[PDB]
Amino acid sequence: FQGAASSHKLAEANTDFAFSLYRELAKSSPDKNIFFSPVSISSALAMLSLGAKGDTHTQILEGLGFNSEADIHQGFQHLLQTLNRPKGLQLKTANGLFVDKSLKLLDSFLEDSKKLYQAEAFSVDFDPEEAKKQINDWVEKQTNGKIKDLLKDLDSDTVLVLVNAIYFKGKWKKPFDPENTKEEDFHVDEKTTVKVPMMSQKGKFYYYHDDELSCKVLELPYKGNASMLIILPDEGGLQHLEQSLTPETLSKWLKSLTRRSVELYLPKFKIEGTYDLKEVLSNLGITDLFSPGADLSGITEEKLYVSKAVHKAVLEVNPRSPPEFKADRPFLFLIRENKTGSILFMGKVVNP
Repeated sequence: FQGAASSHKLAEANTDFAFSLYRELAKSSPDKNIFFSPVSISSALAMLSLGAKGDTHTQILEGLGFNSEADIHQGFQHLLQTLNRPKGLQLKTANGLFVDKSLKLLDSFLEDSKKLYQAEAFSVDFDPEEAKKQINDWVEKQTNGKIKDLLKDLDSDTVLVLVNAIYFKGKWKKPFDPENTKEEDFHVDEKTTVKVPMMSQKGKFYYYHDDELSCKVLELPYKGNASMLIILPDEGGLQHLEQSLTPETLSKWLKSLTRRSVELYLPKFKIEGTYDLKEVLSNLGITDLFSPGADLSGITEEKLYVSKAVHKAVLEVNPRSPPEFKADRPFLFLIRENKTGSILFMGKVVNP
C-alpha cells in the first residue's frame, strides 16, 4: 500500500539518475561534448510508466531510482509545476508521444500524461516521409524554432516514437562586459587548439578548490533562481574527476563553496547532445520498454513498445591575490534549480 513518494525521495532518485546517466554517456562517447537534461528524461520515463505494467513498469521505476511499488506521479507533477513556475527559467520543452493511429489509446493515459506531466500524445500514420516531417515540425514549434530537424531517419514498422527536446539560453545575474572579452586559446587536447571568445569578469562568486579531486568549482547564478555549477579539473585527470562525479561529491561541493573574489575566464560556447534513449537506458536496466513484448497495456490494449526514443538538448552561453578560474581546457558543469535542488542539465565542454 505504498503511498505517493515524497519530494525528498524524488530529489534523491532524480539526482542519482542524473549522475549515473552522465557516467554512462561519458563512457559511451569519450572525447565528445555532452549535454542533456536528466530531469526531462526522468519525467518522460515516469510519464511512460503511466501506461506500463509488469516487468516493463518495474524496470522503469527502479531504473529511475525508485521502489518498484512507488507512486511517483504526484511528486513529479508538483516538481514540474515548481520548475515551470513564472519566476523560474521558463524552460520551453518539446515533450511528445507519437503512436500508430490504428491503435486506440486509453483516455485515462491521455488525461494523466497531459495533466501530470504536460506531455502531449498524438495518433499519426507512420509512413517515413510524412511522419518524420510532422514530428520534426512539432518539435521545432515547441522549441520556438530553436531545435529543427530532430529526427533524421524513421523506420515504418514504427509504432511508437518518444520525443524529448529542449533548448536553453539563460541570463546571468551578473553579465559579462563585452569590452573584457578577448580571443584566447582553448586547449581541447595535447594536439588540438581552438580559438574562442574568452569572456572575463572579476567579482564575488561562490567558489571552492577541491584538493582531493584536483578541481575548481565555481557557481554562476542565472536570472530565474538557478545556477550553473562549473567544474574545472586541474591539468589532466578529467577522467578521474568524472569517476568521482557522484551525488555525494556534489553535496560536499555545495557545502564547501564560499563567497570569494575570483578572477573568472569563461569562453562563449554552444554545445548540444542527441541521444538514442534505447541504447543509453539499456545500460541502466531499462530494456523491456524498447523491445517487442513490452507491457504498455496502460497506453493501449494492442501490443506496443517504444520504437524510437530521442532526447536532444542545446545550450548557448553568450583583494588580496584572488583565485583564477580560467576555463581554457575541457570542463564539466551542472545546471541546478535553487528552490528544488533539481539537476536541470549536465554537460561537458570538450569542443567549444
